[PDB]
Amino acid sequence: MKINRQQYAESYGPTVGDQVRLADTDLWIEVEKDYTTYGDEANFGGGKVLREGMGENGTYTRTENVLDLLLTNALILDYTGIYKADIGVKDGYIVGIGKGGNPDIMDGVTPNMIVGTATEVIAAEGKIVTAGGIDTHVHFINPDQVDVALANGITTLFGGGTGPAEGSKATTVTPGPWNIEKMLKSTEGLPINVGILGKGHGSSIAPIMEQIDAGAAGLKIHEDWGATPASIDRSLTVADEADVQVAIHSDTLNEAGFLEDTLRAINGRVIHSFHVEGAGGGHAPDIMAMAGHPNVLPSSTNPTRPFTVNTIDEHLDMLMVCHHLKQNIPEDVAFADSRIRPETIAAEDILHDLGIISMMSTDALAMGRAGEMVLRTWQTADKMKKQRGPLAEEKNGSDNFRAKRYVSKYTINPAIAQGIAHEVGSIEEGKFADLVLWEPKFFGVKADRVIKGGIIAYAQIGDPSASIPTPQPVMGRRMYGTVGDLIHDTNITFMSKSSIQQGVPAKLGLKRRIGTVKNCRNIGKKDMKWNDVTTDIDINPETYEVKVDGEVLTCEPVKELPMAQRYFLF
Amino acid sequence: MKINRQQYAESYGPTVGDQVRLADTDLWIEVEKDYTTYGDEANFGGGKVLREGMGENGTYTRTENVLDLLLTNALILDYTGIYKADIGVKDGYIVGIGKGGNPDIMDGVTPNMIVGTATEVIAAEGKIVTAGGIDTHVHFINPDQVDVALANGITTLFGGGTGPAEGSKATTVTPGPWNIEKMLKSTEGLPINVGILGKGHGSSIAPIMEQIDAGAAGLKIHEDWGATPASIDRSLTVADEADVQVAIHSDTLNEAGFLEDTLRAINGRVIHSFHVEGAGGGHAPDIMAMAGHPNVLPSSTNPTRPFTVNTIDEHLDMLMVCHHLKQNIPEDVAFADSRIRPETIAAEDILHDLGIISMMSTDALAMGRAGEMVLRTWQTADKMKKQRGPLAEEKNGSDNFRAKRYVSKYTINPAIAQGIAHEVGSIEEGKFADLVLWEPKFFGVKADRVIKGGIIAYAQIGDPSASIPTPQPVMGRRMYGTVGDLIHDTNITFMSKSSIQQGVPAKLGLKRRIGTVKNCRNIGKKDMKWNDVTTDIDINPETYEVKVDGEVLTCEPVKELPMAQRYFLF
Amino acid sequence: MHLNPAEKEKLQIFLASELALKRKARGLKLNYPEAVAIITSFIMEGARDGKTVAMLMEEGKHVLTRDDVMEGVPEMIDDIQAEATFPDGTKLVTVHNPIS
Amino acid sequence: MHLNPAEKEKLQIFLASELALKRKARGLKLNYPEAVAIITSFIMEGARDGKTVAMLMEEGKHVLTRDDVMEGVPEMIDDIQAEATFPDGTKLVTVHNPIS
Amino acid sequence: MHLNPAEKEKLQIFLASELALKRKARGLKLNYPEAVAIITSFIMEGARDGKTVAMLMEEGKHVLTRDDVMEGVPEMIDDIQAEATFPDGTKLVTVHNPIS
Amino acid sequence: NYIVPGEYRVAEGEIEINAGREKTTIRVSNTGDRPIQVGSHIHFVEVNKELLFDRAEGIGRRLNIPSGTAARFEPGEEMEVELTELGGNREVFGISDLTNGSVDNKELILQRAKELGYKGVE
Ligand SMILES: [Ag+]
Ligand SMILES: [Ag+]
Ligand SMILES: [Ag+]
Ligand SMILES: [Ag+]
Ligand code: NI
Ligand code: NI
Ligand code: NI
Ligand code: NI
Ligand SMILES: [O]
Ligand SMILES: [O]
Repeated sequence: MKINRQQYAESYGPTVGDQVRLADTDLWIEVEKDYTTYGDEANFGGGKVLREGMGENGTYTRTENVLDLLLTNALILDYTGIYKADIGVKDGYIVGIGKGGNPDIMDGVTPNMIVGTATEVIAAEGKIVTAGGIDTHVHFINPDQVDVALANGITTLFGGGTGPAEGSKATTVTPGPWNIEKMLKSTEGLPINVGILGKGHGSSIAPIMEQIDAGAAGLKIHEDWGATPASIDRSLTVADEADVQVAIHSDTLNEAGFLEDTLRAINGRVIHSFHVEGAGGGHAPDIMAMAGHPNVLPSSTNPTRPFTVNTIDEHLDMLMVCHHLKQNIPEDVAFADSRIRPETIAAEDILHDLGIISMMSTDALAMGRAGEMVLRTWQTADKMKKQRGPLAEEKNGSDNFRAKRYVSKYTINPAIAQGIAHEVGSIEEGKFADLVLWEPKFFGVKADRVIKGGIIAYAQIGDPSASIPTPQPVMGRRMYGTVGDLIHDTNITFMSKSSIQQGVPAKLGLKRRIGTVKNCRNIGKKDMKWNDVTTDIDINPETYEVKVDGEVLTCEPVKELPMAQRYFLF
Repeated sequence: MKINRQQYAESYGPTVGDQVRLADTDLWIEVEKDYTTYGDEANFGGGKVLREGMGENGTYTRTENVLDLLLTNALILDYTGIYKADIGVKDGYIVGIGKGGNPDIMDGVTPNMIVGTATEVIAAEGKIVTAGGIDTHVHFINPDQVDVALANGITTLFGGGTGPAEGSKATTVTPGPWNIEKMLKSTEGLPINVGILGKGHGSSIAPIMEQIDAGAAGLKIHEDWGATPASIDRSLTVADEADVQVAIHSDTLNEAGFLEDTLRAINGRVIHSFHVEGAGGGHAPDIMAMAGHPNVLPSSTNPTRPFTVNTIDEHLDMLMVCHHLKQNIPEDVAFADSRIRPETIAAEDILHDLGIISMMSTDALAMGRAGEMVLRTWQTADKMKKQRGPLAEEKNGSDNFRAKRYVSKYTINPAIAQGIAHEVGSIEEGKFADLVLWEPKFFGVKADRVIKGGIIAYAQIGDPSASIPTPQPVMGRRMYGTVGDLIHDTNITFMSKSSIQQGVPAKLGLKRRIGTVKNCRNIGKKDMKWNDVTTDIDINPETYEVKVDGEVLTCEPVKELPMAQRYFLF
Repeated sequence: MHLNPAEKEKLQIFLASELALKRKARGLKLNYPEAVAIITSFIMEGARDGKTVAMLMEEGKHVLTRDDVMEGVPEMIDDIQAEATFPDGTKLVTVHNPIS
Repeated sequence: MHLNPAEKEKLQIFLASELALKRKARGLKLNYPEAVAIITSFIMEGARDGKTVAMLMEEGKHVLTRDDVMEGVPEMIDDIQAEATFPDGTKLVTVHNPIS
Repeated sequence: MHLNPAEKEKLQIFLASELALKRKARGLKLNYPEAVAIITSFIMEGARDGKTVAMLMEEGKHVLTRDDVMEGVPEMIDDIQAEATFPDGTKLVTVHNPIS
Repeated sequence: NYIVPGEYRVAEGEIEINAGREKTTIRVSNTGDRPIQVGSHIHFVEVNKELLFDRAEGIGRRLNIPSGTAARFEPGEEMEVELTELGGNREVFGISDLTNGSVDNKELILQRAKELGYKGVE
């Protein structure tokens, strides 16, 4: 018996060689392999295969290799590959990627992926499944930002803030032991993973270090607090001892140094360069040269992503509003023109495509959009396909190489940079079961279901009063993962080793899973999956032209993007 | 001094012999007796009777027979009677049904119903008061379902689910120890009583039983997991040892047996037959014959309730959507026509009226409406009055006999079946103070106030910014019973004896009241209040005609229902 | 009014439909959510008018045509489901492939 | 805009009133919540116009008549209450027995 | 529809704008929130129409004039900001001193 | 190049199910007055008693149909179906309690089938 490949893909999702369009982009992903045994595919429902004595084992207790949860027939899109597999979850972690069911009667069953009495089923046939997004440039300004992030497939927020205080509205900073303690206790109520950054500013060690001991997962150096050689040097000294990451927003004004003075203060130590293109902040005009150095893990914020006809007009005005610039103070006008630059924003698209910028991030509510890191990553890949063509590395007419390079920017690479990739950032065995299901038609635009530690936290679903859940209105809603005490077991507060050793979770009564920040100081650019390129980036101080290998990087702004007016009510 | 009976009923609510119309139905309830002493009626307000030295006692401490709460002048509608009484509450339980006030000066005061310094007053004069609804067919798919239930007078949800996972979207199942633990901790946040069902599937005892030990209150056998002779037999073996109830959705497809093969596997043990008519699921076409057996506690789900002109067209399409049926696969068409049957849906109205189906339930978000169990119960009683006339048992031109038979279907009978009627399911002394006040004009449509453990949890009330609470907009809102830690003291997590003995509440940090499931294995059809009829139900395999006492049960679908377009904005 | 949760939510659909109809009246090709809102509100207003489920299953396929909506939108909408109070109580209407 | 909780909620009444007025314009007898929404929005729009409490107590009894609404609806509505910002601040209007 | 949080919130602006436009049509001078709603909805409907950020920065200064609004309202509104989906994705429009 | 958001471009060719397993055709009759639909992965010998077929030929086997589909038998219907071999450990537990072990114990399965009145034990 044979099934033609159209009926096969309609029943079980696609298989080896089948391609899938990402939303309404020109980007195609190809199934690279499939863990199934054709005919023994797992599926759940009336008269289906996962039933007692059949594809569901009726013998084994939960401990005897039985799953808490099986996602059937997932099309996985991850830095590790684009492929078809069942995903098994147990104790809130991914324990098996392979072939689920019952070894009683089925060939090819991964030994620890038994569907048993204890197994819940999520049908992923026809869905794309990715890791949860890791947003490492978050301002905690407004709690309503969390659902915005969940709705576009973000599962981890790293940054800082105490709410809509000016310090927090400008900088990813929860300053000092008390604010860090208050925001750790706030975090108990936020249905997403969180890590908090302290203020990376001081000329003595103790005022900085006491933030790491209080529970900070990292530091932020921001020009608004003084991105001086001293604040840079002390923060990195603290980070090398504490094994946490430092994010930098450099001295845009060149007040105490040019870019080379900042790099000298860094002195070859590991650092996360935020909004490396520089519209979001940094050494005017040449900050983006950071992205060529091997000790720099470079990230973009999302409003420059990608370069469009409205980008420059929007940004000149955004900066005027954000900075209270006056169009009748020539210094304010010179400043804006020195900072919002089509030459660098245009080059930023191509650096992303070449794997020279490793990461995306939002800059949520400070200078960036909480729900558009995933959205604008795929808009950039699609624009670069249109302008630059398939990358040389591609084969079979698929965009798998570009898709792995771009999915890495908001999954694995921010996890590696932050020191949290042992827990999150990819669909691999042994990592926390933070999983996003997407309908291909909505891929990168609106997540179907967001799974946090093996329970659904967020879903597009309809009328709660209805016979079935699909009637209108279908909207994003918090699910049982977010209710009562289950919000503690489904989410991770990431903390420094020292705060963990010093008992800060028990001191503060934190009930959330505690994640350990580690292995941040021993990495560089080369550890950025698919995005590992070091090069001499030249930025002309007169023209702002960007050169790599003595070649000018430029492209056109586009009039139209996919994943926009087809999808959005506003 | 005498008051005419129109002014009396306007001031104090109705008294012996007075009748009240239920909403806009043709159904009339008659006050059977009144516990008051005419002239010593309790009431609260400016210059009223419950004042210090008068109807409120000024001497007694709370412990000395003083109430936490008095509902004055309630018209109670319960399986125990339709009558007028004050209802006294203390420590979250109903301690007295009788006559409240101050024995200093009043005749007829029930000794433990003293209004004292510690007493709150709820004015129930002119209201109907019922027990909270017990919905024993709940899918936990979307937390927004809870307010939907509260708004139509449901106070207890029994069923299963982990949120919008396919296993949970089809079956009332929280599978295995981990999912049951995660949903017990979720339940901490749900302002309604809850009991969780495990997966009633396996061919060994241990994989099933470990669900009861983890905290499940019962099991669900569902054809989607394999409603095989083995899964039925093992689940009932587990339930007889653990003293919990089993719900069944039988093998619609007759794959491993016909109805007689399922009854043989049950082997005379007690079982809850879900959606016994069979549109919701079961042995095609004759599942409804379950409702004649003395070991079967039979329930309807609500979308077949009652039989209307749109019912069949709605259901053929609901089933096609729900099952992904294709109108170009004849097997899909034969299946649908074998399952959606006017003959059984029509008979289902009359079985309800004859007391042969004992219970209503929703099937919330799987194949049924979370907020319409109470609504559709009264729509059925009203339709049957119109088509069948007053039941013989009636007297005085009232529908009291039918009203007791129908209120029993969503109050006491599901409580008895689940093993929780010691705590909930009726307005009787010693039970938890889960009480629903209704304006007669809204009776069965929209609850006025829902009381959970003696504190209001849900209320139709207006503008929070207003001088008084009655200005628009009046809508359903969560009240102080649902806020902070009071959500723990006002609600019950129902659990198996073994999980209670094994310390699962302390293991998981549950702060909710713990209710014990018990006395489920020693009951049958005869324990169903007002709905205790056993008979030989014949379902013709060719015509689907239903016979009881060799008489064809048929009725017409109606074009119009009460409790519909007069009330609902959509 | 005594608004229940569903009455509160479904008000939103009517509003989205009004917004979408305004956008069509100034000559825009409608997008995915606009189109879904229009057909959804149509069904619920039909139930309020006392039409049958069978009528709205037919009518729903003719509210919008591919020339009313952007490229790909007909193919993104497999069906549109809504529950509304008919004269005989709440019923579910599904319109299959509403736009060709 | 600086919307406070009540401004957010009362927007809903205006919307329900618009929905109800549309339903009356296509010749439907209005139901309980429709009727309450219409008269409520009338009062709040009256306060915005600068009418007095006494005017709206009078006018409110003539917005809808029993022939505008279904059987029993006049008798289900004992009164309709609303608070709105008059030129002299927030005041409460109660319309007693608005529909005979 | 797949409404995200922002789609849900921004529906409210359109509704407030409809309410405000009705109030202007019966000859009322508009207040602070009415004026902000009108200009805000104008921007978001402009983005849906495919206008550029630069166009809406110009047009936004001519939607309302001081004779449309009460005393002091022009001076209470320093600017009006809104984000909407343009054909090239979400962008921020700020209209500076929209009413003189 | 009309864009259907999320569309498949499936490769050329067909997917063979249950590749390399022995296939067997048997005649099966619904002797009952109610319909019987049988899924892809139920041990064929353990189906509804009132299905008449050579019960021995169901042992160690299931329907050779795509995963999660079914064969339908209307009241009185006789038709042919194709079976394929069970895989894995070739063990079956529960369902109708006819096997509870290796599918190799044909005598014991048929003895249990005959005693409980599974039609067609030869
Ligand atoms: Ag700024
Ligand atoms: Ag800024
Ligand atoms: Ag179904
Ligand atoms: Ag169903
Ligand atoms: Ni910055
Ligand atoms: Ni920032
Ligand atoms: Ni069922
Ligand atoms: Ni169900
Ligand atoms: O930033
Ligand atoms: O069900």
